[PDB]
Amino acid sequence: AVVTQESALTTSPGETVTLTCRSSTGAVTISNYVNWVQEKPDHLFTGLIGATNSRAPGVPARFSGSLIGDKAALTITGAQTEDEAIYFCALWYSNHWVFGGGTKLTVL
Amino acid sequence: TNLCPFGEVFNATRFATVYAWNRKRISNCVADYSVLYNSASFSTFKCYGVSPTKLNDLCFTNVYADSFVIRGDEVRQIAPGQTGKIADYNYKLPDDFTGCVIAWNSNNLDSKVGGNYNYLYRLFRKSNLKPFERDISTEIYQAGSTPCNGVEGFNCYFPLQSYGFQPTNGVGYQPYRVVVLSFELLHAPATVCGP
Amino acid sequence: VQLKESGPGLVAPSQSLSITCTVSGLSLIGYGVNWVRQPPGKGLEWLGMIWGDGSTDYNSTLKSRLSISKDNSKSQIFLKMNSLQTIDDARYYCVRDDDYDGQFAYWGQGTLVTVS
Ligand SMILES: *[C@@H]1O[C@H](CO)[C@@H](O[C@@H]2O[C@H](CO)[C@@H](O[C@@H]3O[C@H](CO)[C@@H](O)[C@H](O[C@H]4O[C@H](CO)[C@@H](O)[C@H](O)[C@@H]4O)[C@@H]3O)[C@H](O)[C@H]2NC(C)=O)[C@H](O)[C@H]1NC(C)=O
Repeated sequence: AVVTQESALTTSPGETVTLTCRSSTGAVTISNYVNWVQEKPDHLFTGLIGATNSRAPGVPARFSGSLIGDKAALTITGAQTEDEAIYFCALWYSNHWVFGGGTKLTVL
Repeated sequence: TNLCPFGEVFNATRFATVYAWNRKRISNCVADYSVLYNSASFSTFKCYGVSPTKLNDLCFTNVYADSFVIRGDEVRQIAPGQTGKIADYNYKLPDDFTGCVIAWNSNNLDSKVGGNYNYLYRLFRKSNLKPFERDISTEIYQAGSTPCNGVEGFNCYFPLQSYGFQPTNGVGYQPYRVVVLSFELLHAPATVCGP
Repeated sequence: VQLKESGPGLVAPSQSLSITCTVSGLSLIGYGVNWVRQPPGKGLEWLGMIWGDGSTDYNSTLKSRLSISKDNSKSQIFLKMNSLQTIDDARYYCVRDDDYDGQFAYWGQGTLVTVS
């Protein structure tokens, strides 16, 4: 399986940005169980969303994900100066988890 | 001998959804848990307080039967004093709970090719859930500062999501049929007794 | 919740590899553990998987070499590799899941393994 993400997006604080995760094996369904993780400097990782919408109680409410068409997407509302990271989408295809190429996010 | 209708519980044609769990009243009958324990057809069999070995010679007043089907990894969230999405938004157990929880794998019954959009579960709740409380409301949950006005949109999410059951899922992401029994003794004379 | 692992660092080619991942202030019980590695200058790379009940699900092209085991009492997760290749150098993580239908939630600091 091959999954692809956007290389990088430019963002200013205040507005909303949508980050998608596209699979080349077909249209993403609920059964794919897309999860999202976060990259921080010094190689720090953190998970955000499971089951494509199951937000954790400690994760800030600005992070929300859903399915739009044939691609799973993650929505950030009101980006902050602390939201620069790299985001990876993990899909359940065949019998092995598949990671994405990563999406670097920059805040102005 | 009027045996308790346990067979229609374990072997029912269909079970209840996670958020809407069905409650059955058991009374004026005789049960036999030795067969249930020695069947060994259940993947999960653990509980506290009463023991399965000595459960036969015990008399109670009312027995409650509950049905719901969840994924494999969620079975540990049906333990006393546990916190999770299920234990917070769908089904909460009291700390002083007594009874036993039964779980067995059910891939061969609820998994369909292409997905099973039949089972659902509660996604968000405004507050926590009282023990032994059931919620059926489908009102749009609000996680912001703007009224939802009954229409889906930004910061306005459906409180229910459908599972994606499929025979190609993993071990812990497979349907699990779970039934939990509640035993209560009151000031009324005991009616449910052993053989 | 904190996760710590110890790695040899430098191993000769065609030699065994053993990485142990420890858990602090928590219990394995019915929680899955995933092993994910990342070569320098590249993206992530899935390795394997162990479930709460002991079942395992490995990478297709590495099932011949990989082997995952864990101990509930001592609260550790083991990863074993054989016949290492020069390309098989990366940062190795052990990843845990929480109780909100979200996998890949708790990660480790990451151990660095080089083969030469
Ligand atoms: C199971 O283990 C195997 C063994 O490593 C693992 O296979 C690896 O998959 C990655 C992901 O594709 C491979 O990395 C590729 O390497 C080639 C060079 O051989 C590159 O050209 C590729 O880059 C393309 O894609 C990038 C985006 O990801 C683009 O930015 C770039 O411009 C190229 O278009 C790519 O990085 C790696 O080579 C293999 N390893 C081997 C030995 O073949 C597999 O992924 C593991 N299983 C799972 C589920 O991950």
